[PDB]
Amino acid sequence: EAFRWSRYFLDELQLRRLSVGLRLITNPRIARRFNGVRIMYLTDDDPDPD
Amino acid sequence: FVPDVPEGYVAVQYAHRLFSSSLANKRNRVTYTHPPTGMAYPSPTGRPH
Repeated sequence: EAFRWSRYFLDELQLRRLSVGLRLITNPRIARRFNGVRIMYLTDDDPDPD
Repeated sequence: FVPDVPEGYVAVQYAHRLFSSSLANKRNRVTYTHPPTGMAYPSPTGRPH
């Protein structure tokens, strides 16, 4: 029975914490690597990062 | 060859009265007022023809 599948050859327990990491890895707050820049040409007055 | 001036452009007789020094977004942009219709335009870019 241990044999039918095999998870991935990972402890039955660590897989469980792993349930959390994919979650942590997707959480907006940790995405800080945006894709595209927009070029144009305005005047930096009242710079609001957003 | 003197580049003539387009249609838009307005005639403004320069004078000291126009260019005040006002505040806009911190900084004291040297606003130009444009007689025709009072509208101080701090930043050089975007004044009005």
